[PDB]
Amino acid sequence: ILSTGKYLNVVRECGHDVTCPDAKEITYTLKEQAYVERIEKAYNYASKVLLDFLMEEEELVAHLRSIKHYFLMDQGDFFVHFMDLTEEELKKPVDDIIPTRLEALLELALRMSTANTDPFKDDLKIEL
Amino acid sequence: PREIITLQLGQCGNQIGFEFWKQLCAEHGISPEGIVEEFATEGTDRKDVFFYQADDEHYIPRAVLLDLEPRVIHSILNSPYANLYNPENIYLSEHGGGAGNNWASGFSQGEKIHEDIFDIIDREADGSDSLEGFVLCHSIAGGTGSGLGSYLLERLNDRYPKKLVQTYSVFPNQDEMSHVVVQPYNSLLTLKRLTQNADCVVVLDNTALNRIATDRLHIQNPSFSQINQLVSTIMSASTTTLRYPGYMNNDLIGLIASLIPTPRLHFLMTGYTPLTTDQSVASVRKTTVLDVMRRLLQPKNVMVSTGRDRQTNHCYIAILNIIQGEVDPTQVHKSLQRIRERKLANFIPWGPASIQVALSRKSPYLPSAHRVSGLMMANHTNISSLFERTCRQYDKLRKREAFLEQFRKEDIFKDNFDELDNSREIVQQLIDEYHA
Repeated sequence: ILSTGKYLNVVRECGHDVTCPDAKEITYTLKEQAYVERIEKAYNYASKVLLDFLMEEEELVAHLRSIKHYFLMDQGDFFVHFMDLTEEELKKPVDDIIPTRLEALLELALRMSTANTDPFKDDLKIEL
Repeated sequence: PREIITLQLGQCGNQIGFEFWKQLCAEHGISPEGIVEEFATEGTDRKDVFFYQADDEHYIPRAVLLDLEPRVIHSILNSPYANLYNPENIYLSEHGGGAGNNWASGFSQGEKIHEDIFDIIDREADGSDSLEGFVLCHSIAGGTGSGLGSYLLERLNDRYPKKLVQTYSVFPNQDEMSHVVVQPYNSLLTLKRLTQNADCVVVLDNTALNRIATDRLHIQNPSFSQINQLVSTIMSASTTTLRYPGYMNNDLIGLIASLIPTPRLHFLMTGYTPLTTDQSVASVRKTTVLDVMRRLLQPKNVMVSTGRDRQTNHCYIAILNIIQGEVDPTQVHKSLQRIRERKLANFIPWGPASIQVALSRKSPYLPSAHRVSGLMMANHTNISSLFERTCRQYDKLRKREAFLEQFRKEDIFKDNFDELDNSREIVQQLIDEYHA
C-alpha cells in the first residue's frame, strides 16, 4: 500500500499523466476472501505503466548513460583537451569569476573534439 | 586542439602515406565532399585530428608533400581522391625533378629551399589555434625522403623546440646489399639526428614486414603496394586515442610518455596481430578476450626483427597494448593477470615492468566493430641486435672502398665516417647498460 501510493505521487508530480492504471479502473476490488491478489496485480500493473514511461519518453536509459559518461571520464578525449585549457585558469590565484570563463572554455573543446551530441553536453555546469 | 602536421616524405614514404589517407575516410564515417553520413559525428569524435576544422564541411589534410621524384606526389593527385587534397596548404602544385637518387641531393635542397619549405606548414597552421607538434612520416629508404627528412629533424627542434618530434622511420631492406648498397651510409646518418634531436622514434624494419605478410595474407609474393597496406593499418592503429576515447593515454604526448625510459633507448618494437584472412571464421563465434592479448607479447606478429635465442636474455620495461572496439571490457584486467603467470612480460633486474592497457569504442565500420584489434607498441631491450647487424655491415663496407668517394659527389668533402661508427656503438651500450 505504501509503495503503490508512492508511484501514484510520481504521477501527481508529473503532468503527462495523473494516474498509473487505465485498465484496473474498469475493475473495482472490495475483496476480503481474496484481498491479496487484487492488491498485488494493481501493484505490478502500476509498476509496468511506469517502467515503460521512464524507458521510452523520459529516456532514463540515455539519462544514466550520460551521467555515467562524464564523471568517470569516458569521453576521455574531450576531458584531456579541456583540462589543458583548465590548467591555464589555475595560473590565476582563485577568484569568483572562474566558472563563468570555464563554462565558456567548455564549448570550445566540445566542438574541437566534436562529441556525439553537443547540446546534451551543455548541461555540464562547472562549479568553482 | 591537438593539431598535427604530418610530414609525409620519400619515395616509399609518400606511398605509405597515400594509403594512410585512404584508411581514414572509411573509419571517420565520411564521404570526401561533406558530412552526408550522420555516423560521422556520433561514431568518430574529433574529425580534425589530421584535418582542419569545418568551414562548410570542407576538410583539408594536414600533410605536406615534397619529393625529388614528381611521380610519387603525382600518384596522390591522380588517384580516385583529389579534391580531398587541396594543393595550396599542402604543397605548391608542380614540384620539379631532383638531380637525384642520392642522400646528399635532398640534404642541400633543404638549405636552399628553406624559405619555401617552412612556409607551407604555416599555410595550414593558420587554422591551428595551438599546434601539438609534427610527426615526421619520412622513409630512410630512398635518398629522396631521407635527404629532406634529415633536414626537418634539426630545424623543427630549434624553431619549434616545444613541439612533438616523433618519426615513422621505415628502414631500407637489410637482405639487400647488392641493390641498395647505399644502405649503411644513408640509414646511419638519419639515426644520428634521431638520437639527439628526437626523444622517441618508432622503427620498422622492412625484412620483418614480409615475415608477417605471407604468414597472414598468404600472398604468392609481397610487392611494393602490397607492403604499403600492412603499414597504413599500423599508422592508423597507433593514433586511435586521439580520435576515439580512452581514459588511458588519450593524448599522443600521453602515448609516447609511457614508452621512453631514457634518451638513447626508445627504439620501439611494434607488433600487430589481426591480418589473417580466416579471422573471419573465428569472429563469428567469438575467440574470447582472455587469449587475444596473450598472443601479442608472444612473437608471431612482430615488425621489428629479433632472434628467438635472445628473448630470455633481454626484458621489456614498458609495453603499451591498445585494444580497439568492444572486447568485453571487464576481463581485460583478468587477461593481463595471466601475463605474469606465463611470464610473457619480462621484468628488469632492479625493478618492475608496466603494461599500460587502453581501450576504445569505435565508429561503424565492420572490420573493426566486430573484429578485435590489438596493437602493441613495446619498448624491449633486445633492439641492439639490429644495431649489431648494421654495424657489422657498415665497417665491412668501408673496407670495400665503395661510397667513400662516390657518396662525396655532393656536399660531403669531409670525413664524418667515423662519427657514424661511434654514434652507433654509444647507442648500443646505453641500451645494454640500462639493465643489469
